[PDB]
Amino acid sequence: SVLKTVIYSSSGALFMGVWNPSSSGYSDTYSRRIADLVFDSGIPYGIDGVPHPYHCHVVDYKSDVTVPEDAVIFNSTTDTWVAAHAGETAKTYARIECDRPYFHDGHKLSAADVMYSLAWSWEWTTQDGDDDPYYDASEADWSGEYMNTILGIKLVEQTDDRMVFDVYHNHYFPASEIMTAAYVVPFTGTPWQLWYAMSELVAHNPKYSWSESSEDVEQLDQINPSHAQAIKEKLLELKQSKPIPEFLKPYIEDENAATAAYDSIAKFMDEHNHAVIGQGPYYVDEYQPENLFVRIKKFDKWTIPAFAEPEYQVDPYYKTIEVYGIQNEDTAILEVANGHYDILWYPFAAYRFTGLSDEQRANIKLYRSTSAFGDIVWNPVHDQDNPYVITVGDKKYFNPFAVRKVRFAIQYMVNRAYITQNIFQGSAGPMFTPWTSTETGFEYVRPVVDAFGLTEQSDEDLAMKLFEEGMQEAAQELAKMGYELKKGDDGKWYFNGEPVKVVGLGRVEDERKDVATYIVEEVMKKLGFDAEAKIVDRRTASGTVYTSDPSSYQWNFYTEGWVSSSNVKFSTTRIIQYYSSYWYAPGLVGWKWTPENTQRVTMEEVLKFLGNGDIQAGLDSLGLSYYNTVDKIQPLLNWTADDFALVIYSGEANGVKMDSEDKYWDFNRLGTAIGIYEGYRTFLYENWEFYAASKDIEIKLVDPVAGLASDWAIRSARPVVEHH
Ligand code: NA
Ligand code: NA
Repeated sequence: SVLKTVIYSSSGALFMGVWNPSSSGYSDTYSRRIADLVFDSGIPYGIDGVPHPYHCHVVDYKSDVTVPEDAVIFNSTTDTWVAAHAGETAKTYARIECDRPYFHDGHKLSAADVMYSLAWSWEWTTQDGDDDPYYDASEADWSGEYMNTILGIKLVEQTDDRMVFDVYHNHYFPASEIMTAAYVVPFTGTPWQLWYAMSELVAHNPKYSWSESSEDVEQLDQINPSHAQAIKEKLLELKQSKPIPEFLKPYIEDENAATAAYDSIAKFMDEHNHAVIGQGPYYVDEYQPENLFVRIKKFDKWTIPAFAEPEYQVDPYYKTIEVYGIQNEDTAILEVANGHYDILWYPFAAYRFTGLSDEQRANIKLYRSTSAFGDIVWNPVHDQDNPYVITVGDKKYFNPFAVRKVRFAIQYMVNRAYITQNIFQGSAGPMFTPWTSTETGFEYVRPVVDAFGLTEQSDEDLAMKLFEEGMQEAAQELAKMGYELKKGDDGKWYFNGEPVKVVGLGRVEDERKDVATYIVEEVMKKLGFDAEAKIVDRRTASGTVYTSDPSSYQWNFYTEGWVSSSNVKFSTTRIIQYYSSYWYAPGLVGWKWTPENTQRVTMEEVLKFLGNGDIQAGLDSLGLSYYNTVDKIQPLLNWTADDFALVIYSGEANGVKMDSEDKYWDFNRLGTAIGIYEGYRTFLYENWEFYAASKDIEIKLVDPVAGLASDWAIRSARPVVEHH
């Protein structure tokens, strides 16, 4: 049985990210779609938007429990397990039971794989001395605060088919017990021996990075055949010199079996020309980058995970799944409509599904996608000693988007109705924050949008008034430092006698090229800048914006697209992902908009703007449930989006606890009010798109907002049986 699938590709690239188990791995929807069939989560999100038991389930949950002396964390200075938090109160205790699937090379997953995974996170998030080679600045930003909430873990028991763990942590999510009890999932998708080899390769070979790509640095990629060769060499070196790391010896049943797994892993890598080993239902059989082609095959040792509920007890039918990269949308659609491929595994706008015959339409079924959206990210980079200037070698540039009021003005300059009705031909809706109109939170953060008077039509008078104030303030501060910023008689801005230049990146694959053109011609040029749209593909955009330092100043804005692969009832990541300095700020690598690097908007400043000087009037504008008085807001007045990000994501920040649902929603509202005012991202639109699949395929589990991007769809796909 063969399933033929299409992923929309660029001319040269199927993937926009890399296959690696760090937090910098699987950044993109293209790799993640495939990876979510190769790897199983312990407690995955379901199509209803909450976590569900699968490989793992919660056996016991209590709050406010003493951490015992046999619950450990990994100390990265000594590389030893220490009960560093014994005697503290843990907000959360959870006993979690796991099954033990087989990895794709053939050996069974064990508690050593789980403990390696956690040690790796504790190790690579901390710089243990100024020259620690086992450190990644991106990983620290991604995961550091998460790892700080973990007070201790204990292996209670391991049998041939079960693992039991006691977990102690400080996360309490007030609207969901399972999100509280399963905040730390004692499970992993990668065999420790392979991860050990990758860690040793990245630590000691400057050519390889978990997170970074540049001229002499490649971000580690398990599907890259060349990367796989380097990983295999390191793996076979470690098998001889140090097969079992000291810290893992307490967690290994059998040192001979652990040593033999090195050979099992190497033999798989030899057969398949890659390093991708998971414990999911499909193994990666072959990658042909020159053909934009992937083959994955059903793993004959995979079984329905022990704790799957009935809806998720699906046994993936298809023995082989072929993935074809196709670079033209119309061609992709016609190939599925004419029956040459089974699933169009990337969604397109309604207007692309036009012109099909009654027969072509009868041959397909459509599944909605309403979980994708688009925004502009600005590069606000500047020198430590100068808020408005960036030094690149011998040249100094004025960065207009380092001025808060310039970024804020653009919220009102853009005409989102024009973008949605013209560029997306009516197949998108105006969007102002990171919640789409098909998410639970939409009406909870809407009052923030109304507090700012934001509409689908532009307000160019307000935007021009804010822009001109921002530039006047900038020109005056720069004058005191000996720099001249002046509007010429030609209506253009000059900095030290030269035109202010900005470069916008759009995307060759889709309507984002037209978004970039719109921003360059109808915003940048209208504000008096020399502006240019550079149109690039996935790989270039990823490498320029996300995996290299924005200090190079080689882009000023980028047309971002984001997609959820799952329905999510309660997001804990919107503020940290989009507004905070922790994650994409603007990219994952090098300079970010941290309070150490740049001045950051505070809650008080936004409340004063929204209330025309009166704090209470500002709070009233935001529809708050708990933090709705001057007296209650007092401890939050100096918070930045980073504080809101952290209290939502980790459960606590600066001693303030997220201990009610009212507070969760207020933190999102207040976080979003800062995010709009600060204007590092200008949200534009939510996309309304469609997946297509053969009428002869039944898909039982369809995510109502993510459609076929959810691995539950292809896990649940099977031939129609009919005798009509
Ligand atoms: Na370290
Ligand atoms: Na390195």
